[PDB]
Formats: sequence, structure tokens, C-alpha cells
Amino acid sequence: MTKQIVVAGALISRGTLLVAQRDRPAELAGLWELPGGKVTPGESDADALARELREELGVDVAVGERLGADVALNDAMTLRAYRVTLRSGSPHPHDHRALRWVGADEIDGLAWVPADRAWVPDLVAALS
Ligand SMILES: Cc1c[n+]([C@H]2C[C@H](O)[C@@H](COP(=O)(O)OP(=O)(O)OP(=O)(O)O)O2)c(=O)[nH]c1N
Repeated sequence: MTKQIVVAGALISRGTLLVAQRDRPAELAGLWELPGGKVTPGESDADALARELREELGVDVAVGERLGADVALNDAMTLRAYRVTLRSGSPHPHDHRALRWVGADEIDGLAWVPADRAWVPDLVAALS
């Protein structure tokens, strides 16, 4: 068996990180994540992530290098983050409850969705 991929983006602008507050499902609603979503059939990781961020945030990004380690979300799925940079737009929460730009001092204490917490040191490092 092979695992489905979920891609997430670490958008850093002016030394701060975009985080996004989920509105669904109930178990994650109110918690914060790196925005992204499931890769659909035929898509590269970059294609999927750029599409998700265009849909969720209304921005065009360039997809860069991996950020941190892959995370086993559950027995079916693997979550991967990439550094992304803003080419065009201001993020807007189409799907999320809220967005926030956070600096290094606000990464550890943020109410992360459980899976994304694994990336805290990587995110702090990328910001420092
Ligand atoms: C983007 C993302 C997603 N995560 C989890 C939440 C879900 O259990 C699964 C899929 O993410 P989701 O954002 O729901 O993907 P969608 O593509 O929007 O899901 P569909 O409703 O299936 O389209 O990954 C997660 O833990 N962290 C994170 N940064």
C-alpha cells in the first residue's frame, strides 16, 4: 500500500510566517495550520500546493524546498510541508476562520493542529 499525500505551505514574508485557523472538521476547527490540502490524481506536490493556496488564500506562490520532516497523519496519509514565497497577492481567509502572520516567538505557543506541531523547530529556524 502507498499513502495519500497532503501538502502544506510555509509562506514566509518579511521574516514572519503565515498561519491559518481551520474551520473544519470539528476536531480541528479553531486550531492553526500551515495551509494546504490533498494532492489530487496527476498532480505534482508543487502543482497541488500552488492550487490549494490559490483556492484557500487567493495568492500565487512559488514552491521551494521541503520544510521539516514528513508527518504520518494517520495510517492512510502523509503530510509534507514546503517553503513557499509570495509572487502575487495578499492572503485572504476564503476557507479558514482567520489568518495571522507570526514571528519566531509565537510559533511554539500557537494552538497548532496536532500534526503540524512537529514542524515548530523547523519553522523557528526558518524565521531566525
Ligand atoms: C493542510 C493540512 C492538513 N492537515 C490534515 C487535516 C486533514 O485531516 C488532512 C487533509 O487536509 P485538508 O486541508 O482537509 O485537505 P482538503 O484537500 O481541503 O480535504 P478535502 O475536504 O478532502 O478536499 O490533512 C494537517 O494536519 N495539517 C495541515 N497543515
